[PDB]
Amino acid sequence: PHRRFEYKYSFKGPHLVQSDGTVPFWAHAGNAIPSSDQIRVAPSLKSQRGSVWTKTKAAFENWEVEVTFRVTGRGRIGADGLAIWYAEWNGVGIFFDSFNPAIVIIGNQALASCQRDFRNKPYPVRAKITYYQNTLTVMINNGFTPDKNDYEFCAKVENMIIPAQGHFGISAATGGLADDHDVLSFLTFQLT
Amino acid sequence: PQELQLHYFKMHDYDGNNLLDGLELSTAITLMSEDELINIIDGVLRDDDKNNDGYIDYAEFAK
Ligand SMILES: [Ca+2]
Ligand SMILES: [Ca+2]
Repeated sequence: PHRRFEYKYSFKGPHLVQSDGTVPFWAHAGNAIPSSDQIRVAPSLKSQRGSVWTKTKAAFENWEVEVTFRVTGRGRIGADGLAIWYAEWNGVGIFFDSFNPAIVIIGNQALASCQRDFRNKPYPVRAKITYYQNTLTVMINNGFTPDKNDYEFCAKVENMIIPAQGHFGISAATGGLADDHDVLSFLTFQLT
Repeated sequence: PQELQLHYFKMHDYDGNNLLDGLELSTAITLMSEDELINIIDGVLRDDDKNNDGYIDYAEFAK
């Protein structure tokens, strides 16, 4: 299909944050910390929660998001992970569950998943999440190459019905164990 | 003059892909309210994004 880049549902560096500390077109809450080249959605502190989400709802029949992120921590084991979502919760989340690691599609029940280590990788991890003709597909570049087009399949759910309008967002959290959860970019495309 | 035009096209092409998107335009435009920013960006895209891909290419910029 035709892809149209949708700026109002997207963020990226190298001038990600405005002078007043805000990300254009997105709200942030909790412990999320914007910076010029990434948003630290939850830092490596105990018991953190942070989120960033689009101020506008999108009403795209079909769409694709490309999210580039790092999850970094001192442990061979970390927590808790991050979630990429589309929600009116009512919608769908793609949960990167560190504490495994696995990547899980959850609708609102866990519908499908893959085992994939997305922590402490030499390059940013990239997730391409596509909603096209009621199929939700998750492709992952697991951070071992800098080729933006080098994805491996993770999981897919056919016959998925999600809200006709919704916000895009990212959430992250930590517990007793704590990684830095950084999102470098979130790029949204409408598909026709 | 053509050099100037290309210089100014590339000025805010921060990712280097030879396409200007609305986030790059947001940096070019900029404290202004978000709705004013949206109005300006949406204006540029309406004026100039002839193939409706969400990008201004050099042909679309130069017009
Ligand atoms: Ca560009
Ligand atoms: Ca165009």
